[PDB]
Amino acid sequence: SLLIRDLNDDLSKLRVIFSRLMNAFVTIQNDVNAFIDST
Amino acid sequence: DGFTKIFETALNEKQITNNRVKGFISTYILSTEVKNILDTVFRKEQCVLQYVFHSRP
Amino acid sequence: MDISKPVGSEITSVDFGILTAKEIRNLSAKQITNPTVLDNLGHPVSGGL
Amino acid sequence: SVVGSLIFCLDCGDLLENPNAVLGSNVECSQCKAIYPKSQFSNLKVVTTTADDAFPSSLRAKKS
Amino acid sequence: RPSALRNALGEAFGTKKAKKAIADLERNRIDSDKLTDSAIDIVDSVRTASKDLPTRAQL
Amino acid sequence: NKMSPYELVQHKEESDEIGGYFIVNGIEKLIRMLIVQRRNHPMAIIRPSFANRGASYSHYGIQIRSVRPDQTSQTNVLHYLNDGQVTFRFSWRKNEYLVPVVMILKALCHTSDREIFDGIIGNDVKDSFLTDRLELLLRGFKKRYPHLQNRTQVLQYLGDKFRVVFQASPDQ
Ligand SMILES: [Zn+2]
Repeated sequence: SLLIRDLNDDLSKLRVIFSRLMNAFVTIQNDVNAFIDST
Repeated sequence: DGFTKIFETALNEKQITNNRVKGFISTYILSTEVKNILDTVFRKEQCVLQYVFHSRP
Repeated sequence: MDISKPVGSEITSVDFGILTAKEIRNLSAKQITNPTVLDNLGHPVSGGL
Repeated sequence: SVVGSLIFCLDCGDLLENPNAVLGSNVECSQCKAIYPKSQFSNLKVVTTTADDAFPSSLRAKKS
Repeated sequence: RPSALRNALGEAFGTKKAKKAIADLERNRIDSDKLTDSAIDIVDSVRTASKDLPTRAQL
Repeated sequence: NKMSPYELVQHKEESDEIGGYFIVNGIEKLIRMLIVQRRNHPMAIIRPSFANRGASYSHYGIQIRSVRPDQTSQTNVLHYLNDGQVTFRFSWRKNEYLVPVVMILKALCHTSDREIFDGIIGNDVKDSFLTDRLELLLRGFKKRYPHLQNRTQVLQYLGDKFRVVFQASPDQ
C-alpha cells in the first residue's frame, strides 16, 4: 500500500513511472486476496 | 482471470457498425473502473434489488 | 458457569452484513498504517500493529 | 528395392516418400540426386488382418 | 540474453503449456506511450489525496 | 574397520557393535532403504494416466530407469501416441521434455538407409502389423524437415532449443 500510496506525489506535484502503479495494482489486488484466500 | 483484475477484450468490425450508425442518438479494467459502474446499477435499479437480496420483509 | 451468577437475557438469532465505509467511523480507536509492528528496544510502537 | 507397400533404392540405399503425394513418374531420393526409380514404381499390394481378439461374445467363448 | 524466455515453449510439457496461457493473456500490452496512456495518469492519481502519509511524524 | 571386538570394549562399545548408522547432534539416526524398479530392463507399464497428459496418448508404455556408472539415475520412458507416432519423455529440474524419436534415433552414427528399417525384424517381413505401423511414424518425421539427412544436420535442431536449457557456453 505505502509503496503505491506515495506515487501521487510523483504525478500531481508536477514514461515508466506510470508502471509503478498499474503493474503494482496487480499486487494491490494480490494484497487483500492472499490475506483471505491464497489459491 | 480468477479473482485478480478482470480485464477487457476487443470487438470485431460487426460491433462498430453499431456505433457509427448510432450517432444521431485488449486492455485492463482496473479496480477504479468498476466503481463508477456500480454507482448507477445499484441505485438506479434499486427497486428490483430492495428485496432480492433479502429473505424477509 | 456457576449457580451463584445468574444472567438476565439470552440470544435469539443472527444477522449478516457487508463492510461499508460508513461503519468505519465508530468501529475502532486508532488507525493502523505503519508497516512494521515493533522496532528494536522492546516497545510496541504506538499507532502500530 | 521394395518392402510392404513402399520402395527403397540401391544408389542412395534408402526410400522415398509417398509417390502420389509428390509427382508420379518423377521421383528420386529425398537427399541425393541418385534417381534410381525409372518410373516402374511398384504393385502396391498389402494385406492386413484384424485377428479377432477384442470382439467379445458368448459365441467366441465356445471356440476357446 | 533475456529475450529467449520465449524459447521455453516448443517441445514442452502438455498441461502447463496452457498454464502460461494465463500469464500471456493477463500480463500487459506495450506499457508506455499507448497514445492514451500519457493523459490518463492524471485521472487515477487525482482521485486520492494521499500525497504524504509517512511513518515520519510520530511513534 | 578391523577392530577386534575385545578392543571395542576398550573403546566404550558393544561386544558386537553392528555399524551402519549415524549419530548427529546427540542421538542416533539411520538412512533408510528404499524401493525402486529395475536397473536396465524394459518394463511395460499399463495405466491410463499415461494418456492423461497429452491429447489422449494411450495406456501403453515401456520404460528404462537407466543408471549412470556412478549410480545417479534418470528416466527414459516411451509413450504410445495413438496417432501412429511414438514420443520420448525425459526428466529434469521439475520439467518434462518429450520429443519425437527418429530425430534422436538417427542422430548417433550414419544410418540413413535400410538399416533404419532392417533393425526391425529382417527375416520376418511377412507380419502385417509391421509395415502399416512403422511407416506412419517414419512419415511422422519427414513431415517436419525433409532437408535433414546426416547426423551433422540432425543434431543442428538441438542448437535452437538445447543451448540454454543445459546451461552451455556462448562460444560452443
Ligand atoms: Zn539417392
